Amino acid sequence: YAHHPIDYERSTSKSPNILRLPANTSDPTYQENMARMEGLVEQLRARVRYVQAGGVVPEEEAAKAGVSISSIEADDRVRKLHLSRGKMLARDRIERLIDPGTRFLELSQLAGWDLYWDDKKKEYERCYSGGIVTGIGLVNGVRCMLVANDATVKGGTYYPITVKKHLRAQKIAEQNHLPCIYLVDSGGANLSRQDDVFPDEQHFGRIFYNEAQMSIKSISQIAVVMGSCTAGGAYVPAMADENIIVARNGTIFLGGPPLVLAATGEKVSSEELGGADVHCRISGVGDHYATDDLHALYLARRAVANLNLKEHNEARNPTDVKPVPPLYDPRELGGFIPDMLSDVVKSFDVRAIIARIVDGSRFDEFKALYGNTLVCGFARIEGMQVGIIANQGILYSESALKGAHFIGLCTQRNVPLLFLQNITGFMVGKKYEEGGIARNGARLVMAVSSAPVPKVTVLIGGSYGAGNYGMCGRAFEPRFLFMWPNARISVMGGTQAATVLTLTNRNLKNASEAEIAAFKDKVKKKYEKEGSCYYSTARLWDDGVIAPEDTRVVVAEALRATRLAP
Amino acid sequence: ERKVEKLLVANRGEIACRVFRTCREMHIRTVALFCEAERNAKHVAEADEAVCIGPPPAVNSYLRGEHIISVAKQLNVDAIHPGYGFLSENASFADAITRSGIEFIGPPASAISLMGSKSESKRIMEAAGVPVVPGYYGENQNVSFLAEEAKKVGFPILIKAVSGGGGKGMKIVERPEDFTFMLESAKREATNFFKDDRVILERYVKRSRHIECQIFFDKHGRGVFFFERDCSVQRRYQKVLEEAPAPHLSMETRQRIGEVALQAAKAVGYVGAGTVEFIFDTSTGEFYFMEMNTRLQVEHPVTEEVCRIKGAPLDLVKLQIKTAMGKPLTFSQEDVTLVGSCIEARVYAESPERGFLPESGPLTFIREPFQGVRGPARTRLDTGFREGDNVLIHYDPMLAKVISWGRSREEALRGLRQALGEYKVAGINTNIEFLKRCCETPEFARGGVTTNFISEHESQLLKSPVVTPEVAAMAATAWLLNRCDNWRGAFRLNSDTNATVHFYIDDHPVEVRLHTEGANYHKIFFSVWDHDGSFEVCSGPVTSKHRDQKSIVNDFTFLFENGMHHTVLAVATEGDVTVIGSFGLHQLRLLPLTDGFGDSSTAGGTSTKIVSPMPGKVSKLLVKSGDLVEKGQVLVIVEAMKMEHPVRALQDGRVSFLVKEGEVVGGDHVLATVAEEE
Amino acid sequence: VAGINTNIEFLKRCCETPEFARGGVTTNFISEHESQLLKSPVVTPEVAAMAATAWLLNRCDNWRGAFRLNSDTNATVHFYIDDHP
Ligand SMILES: O=CCCCC[C@@H]1SC[C@@H]2NC(=O)N[C@@H]21
Repeated sequence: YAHHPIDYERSTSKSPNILRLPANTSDPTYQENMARMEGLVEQLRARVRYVQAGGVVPEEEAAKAGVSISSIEADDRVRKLHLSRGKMLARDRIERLIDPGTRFLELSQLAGWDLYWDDKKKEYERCYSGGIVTGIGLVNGVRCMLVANDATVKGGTYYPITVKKHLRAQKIAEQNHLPCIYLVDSGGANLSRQDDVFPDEQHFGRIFYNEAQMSIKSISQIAVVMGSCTAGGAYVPAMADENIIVARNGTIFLGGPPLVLAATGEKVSSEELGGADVHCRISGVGDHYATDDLHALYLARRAVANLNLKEHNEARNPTDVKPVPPLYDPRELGGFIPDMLSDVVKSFDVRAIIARIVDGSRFDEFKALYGNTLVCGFARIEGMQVGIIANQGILYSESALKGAHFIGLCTQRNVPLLFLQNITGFMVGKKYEEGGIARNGARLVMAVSSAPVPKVTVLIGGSYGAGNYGMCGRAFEPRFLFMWPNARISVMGGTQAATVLTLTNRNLKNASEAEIAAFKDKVKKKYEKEGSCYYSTARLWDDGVIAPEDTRVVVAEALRATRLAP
Repeated sequence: ERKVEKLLVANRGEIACRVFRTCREMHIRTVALFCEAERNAKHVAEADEAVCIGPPPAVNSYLRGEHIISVAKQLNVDAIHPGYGFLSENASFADAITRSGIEFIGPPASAISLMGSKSESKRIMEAAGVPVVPGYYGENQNVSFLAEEAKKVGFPILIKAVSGGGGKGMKIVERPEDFTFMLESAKREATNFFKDDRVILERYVKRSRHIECQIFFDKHGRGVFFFERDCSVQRRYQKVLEEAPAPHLSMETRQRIGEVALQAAKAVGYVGAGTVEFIFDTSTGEFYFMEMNTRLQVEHPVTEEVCRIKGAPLDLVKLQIKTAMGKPLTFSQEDVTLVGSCIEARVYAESPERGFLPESGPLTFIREPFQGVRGPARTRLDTGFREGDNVLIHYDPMLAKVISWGRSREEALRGLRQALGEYKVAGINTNIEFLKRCCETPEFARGGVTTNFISEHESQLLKSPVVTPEVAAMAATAWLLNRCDNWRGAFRLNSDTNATVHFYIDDHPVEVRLHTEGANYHKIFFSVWDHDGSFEVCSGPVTSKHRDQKSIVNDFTFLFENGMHHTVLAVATEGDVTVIGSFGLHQLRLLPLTDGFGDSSTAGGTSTKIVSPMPGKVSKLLVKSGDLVEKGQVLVIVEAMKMEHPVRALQDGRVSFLVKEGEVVGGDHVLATVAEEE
Repeated sequence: VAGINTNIEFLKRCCETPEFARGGVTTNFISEHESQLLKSPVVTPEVAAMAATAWLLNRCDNWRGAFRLNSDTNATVHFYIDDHP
């Protein structure tokens, strides 16, 4: 009918239905939300600074961070003493190591935030980081995993949060075939929590297991020995394609200098006990002997160069690309996010978020009239086709069917998946249970777990209960996890668990007010005591923590990380 | 005297580049000024340093005179030239510049303030003794007073009224000895137009032609009037085309125009360059003062072509800097002699077919006329824009000025014709076609045109060439090829190709069909408006693969069967196809075909809309009943165990509520009927 | 000219301040005014800003595509002006 184009015009124009046009009006509601978000990011963006240069914050105005006041002078004294030795006490080794003008990720940050409670009731162990810093680095045109042991040995070298971080880094590198670089500085072991860190599985032995399984798959790895690595820490220099020992302060020992005493205590110099022995000794241990920190870093870079990965990365990830920005300003991402601590769940939207994040502000909807709860479709993220699952409302059987169908197509055509978690939302109606809802949930989870597609999840907010099993979860092998500040990970019910557990717990009929004070308030305190900031990341649950505004850049880092894969 | 090494400019545009250029010859520094952005503009690429001033609105930019003065003081500027517009006429700014110690370029503040009010200015000229036609004498105290001064103060009778342009009291009563009709006419004018009963009498002129002499003065009491000018042609008080040598003007008169002009300028006191404007009636043969401007005009380079001083080319801006230098003149009124004739025309980025409304858009391709000497004529073009620039809506629409100096008027007018034709711009409609129409058919080559000359010939003008069916053929072909490989590598079986283009010419859609026979991409045909023919087409290099807003600009060749051949540079976009060639310029709008492609739902939506589940308890409805809902806002929010679960209906049309807040409703209830707006 | 230091700054200094526009200069005219001459404009702190920025960009993608977490970027340049870093 008076309409005869050739699909384009209708396409390739600034007026295709594919795009999205949710324009906000900045009203009170927007302000209430936008403002809060701002109230939910300032310190997130801040604590980072405090742990960075940990314990030395000369401004002394860090009231925006709820961190307790710490003895700045002690940390400054320790840093001065350490830097007088001739080694750089910072993450400086990293940004010296990575090529200028390139990107970085800082995979796990704020690790071990106020984790352990000391004997002093008001004092926690001052683990500003997990004892290491981990991030994806691009060296000499080669993408690599960077792990650096921090010089914080006051509490002890490695904790249940340190070895877990190291093992997570090793698993990520092995999955993605990114070579690792380890910067080694250790105080040995922790002889206090040794039962928690040495024996059992997924412990310090699995590091040695991984450093051999990698070299089986011919994924070369490199370690730099800046200081002592004793107590089983001396095997990494031994199990290494290339290793670096600094001329003066680089030391490697299987038995400590105190250990020779009380067992043939003919004590001699710490150099002769296994440290950097530049005298043409009989031992052929340690590939590189470098006179200075810069010399060692330079030789590490030079060894990284001769791996032939530059051609493969350059072919797989195009270095010269034209950035395509979204149609709407990314600062608006905080506004559509609702507020917090609201008796009844507030309202929420997804279209706006996806239209703000994706390229050209576009989307490819599958069936949206049907199973209106769940959202699935294709997209574009900086030159790469992506699939997104974002959740909105209370799940039905049909939503699970649609999810299974989408995941089937994505696995069929080798399209990566992105997850945006939300509430559990399993209806409890008797008719729904009689309609085989459990079978359809199983249909969804089977497809989720069976998918060989790389998978990344990011918390939008309100991910509580067994609903994440429908979409995705840490136990379903997501190659990366990141989080927004307004996140709560809890039991099958965030608010309802309060009501349900109020009924069935040794409660007399009378004393109703005192009981609800003792029951409902207490369970609310329990189920929102956990949050994005503490229960997560600090314990390497969903290790990555980010800002809602800069999500697309992070996801693009992740996707470039997962295309060197076999 | 005071040395000058730094020059400051206020305004932007053609004047900025002009002031900047001569400056190079005097070997003086330059400074540029620009609004938000506006940094790619040419003038800033011509100066030595440029400073951003602030927000686009003229209140925010180029009007903060105090901020400009403070910035100039920080730069230790020597001189400032305001130019025309913005702070061109503001005595406070000039006084502040004088207090700061910077040499202001132009008249003193006293002259500007005095000429700001018309009443005090005309008072000054009346005291000076210059023939001035006043606007009023007293009031209508007595009806016999009208007969008393009718033959006294002003024999020509201008009855009119105290105010209002109706003027039915005039009756065009040019006959003196009128006493029984003038009073009746005035009394019938008073009816339904009472206003104030005071009536003013003046001289009435049948014809009007505008004259404006130029003048120059140092600060050491010495000056010399430049040659006269004509501004008869103007539409809606906007200058269109002007001539420095007033054709049909006796030499003796020229001389006298000067003596009158010098008297007025001396009386008020004046320094620098300025222009006195007159009003003239051919029938009376006398000139009467109308207004003067204490500011450099835009028409300065025009009068220059008809005046030489000591046999050397004259530069008007040069002297103004030398006047600011404090040096005295070197020539009397005599050293200046006229030589030849010249004409000028202004091009405006407006649409003649429309209500002369300015348009803003990127400048795709700008042809530049030959600005060199040849034959018996000199033709020049001055433009304040270049390729890749974009017109700003805040500024006035002004592209370039074209001037044709010659030894005789004929040569000058003829020269322009060809030049006006040659200059070409693609991207925005212009009045260039209008000006050429103003030059060909009107027999104003004689030289006699009145102030209202444009008004009567409006029927004759506003006319453009008819788009021949052939023009569609080249225009249609370019859009395909300048977009894709249509007709390139095409192939079918036992058949022949076909591809069609729809043009929305005027308010009627136009369809053109193109097809081929044989194995030839070369041999092509056409059928538009039931007219069929054949032609061949050979393209050029392929350019602009990115096909951005500028899209593709390529030359084309078309060999039609009859025998002709054509060359066409086509910058085609989805919105329109522009073809420039010997035919001229024509832009053909492509039939628009867009209408929410997807969301095209005419469903009635009678019932069972935004139904809520069993728990119900609707509340906090934020939509008004009977208001259009195309975007999917939250029509109703129902709560089921803290489940807001907003429905978010996207059905277009107004929504009618049958429920109220706080009312518990049953499962799948008809909360509202979302129906098409009827 | 860029690439080698020249005396062009000297000649301009010889032309501006010395009042030799009068036209009377002796054979030893250069000898007495050596204190006045041999003078060049002072490098303002702004000049370092454009000069420092160019070296990065005119060498690599510094500040191009850069990104960190909950922080902001930083990059420094060291100039050996005169004998003082
Ligand atoms: O409309 C009424 C049904 C409410 C369903 C609430 C769902 S069922 C599973 C999950 N656990 C809760 O406590 N609430 C949600």
